[PDB]
Amino acid sequence: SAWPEEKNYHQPAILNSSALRQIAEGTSISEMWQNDLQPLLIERYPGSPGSYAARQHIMQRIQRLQADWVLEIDTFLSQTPEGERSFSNIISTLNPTAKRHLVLACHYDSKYFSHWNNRVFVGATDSAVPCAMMLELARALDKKLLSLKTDSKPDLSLQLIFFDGEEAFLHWSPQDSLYGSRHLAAKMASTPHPPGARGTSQLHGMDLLVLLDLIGAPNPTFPNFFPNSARWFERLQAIEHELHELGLLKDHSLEGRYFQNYSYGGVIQDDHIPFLRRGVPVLHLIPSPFPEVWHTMDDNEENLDESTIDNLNKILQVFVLEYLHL
Ligand SMILES: Cn1cnnc1C1CCN(c2ncccc2-c2ccc(F)nc2)CC1
Ligand SMILES: [Co+2]
Repeated sequence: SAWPEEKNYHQPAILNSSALRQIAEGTSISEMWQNDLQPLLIERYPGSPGSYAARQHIMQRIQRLQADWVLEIDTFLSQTPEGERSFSNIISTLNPTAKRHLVLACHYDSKYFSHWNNRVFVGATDSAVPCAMMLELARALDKKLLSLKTDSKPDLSLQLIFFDGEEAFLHWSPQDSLYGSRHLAAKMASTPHPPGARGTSQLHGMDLLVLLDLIGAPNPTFPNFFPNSARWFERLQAIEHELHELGLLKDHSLEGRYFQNYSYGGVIQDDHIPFLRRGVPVLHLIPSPFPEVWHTMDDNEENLDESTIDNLNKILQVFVLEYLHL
């Protein structure tokens, strides 16, 4: 069976003008700010009070949606620099037994830092905002998504991952990093899918991994990293332009735009690595450069850009709708 190949040929359903208008009007940046983003701007390294609440906040937010979301906690112990630690990835699937899933993901953990001048690192852009935008997407699209509960469709739904312990504890290295991802990846790699199949694993299931990281500084530039996924990048470029055209953005210029058609110099380590090395198509939505306030106490809410997150919300939402033909 050649269904793992279905993703290679899969095409989008290009929304038309008024559709795009209606998506734009559908997402409230401020609803998100207050309810999605704000609660997560807390110290939330693994095992911390913040961790448990962060995790509880996310499931609270999803559980309140009507689309038949299936939540699931990948909790595991692993050795670390600071000694043994419990990690818990949050997965959220619509239609889990569907062969194919588009997958959005980020990291809910934050990096550890000593309380330099009674200040606390909350990792705004890194990646509380990614988390919020995902949860906003989940909301903004509830009605539309609820239809994926019902002959004439590809066997494809949506999945959200929120990886834990992405961040390094001490020195970033193969073994002090990507704790959450490394584990789930290996688990998926060996979990048969669909249940009772020969050969094909849950990783065959991931049509595409869309990984949001370090998002919320103004004027981010995303490079196109992956050739094997460069066509979806192009859709993102198109959608950005389209909405700009219809004037459905706020404070945006084509000269100062987000998705640039250039490649990237080095190779960026993130949650996608364990997936990508197993031949998942990845779409790495991480800005190059990173925000100024990267791994600083300045990575705070004072320093996010309201308009930038909102615009991206609009872009990412259209992308996903088109990807799912909704
Ligand atoms: C993806 N992400 C989110 N927050 N920080 C990151 C990256 C992870 C990969 N990075 C590294 N790559 C190679 C060697 C070291 C690092 C690194 C990671 C964390 C840190 F504090 N300092 C360096 C840069 C920061
Ligand atoms: Co970081």
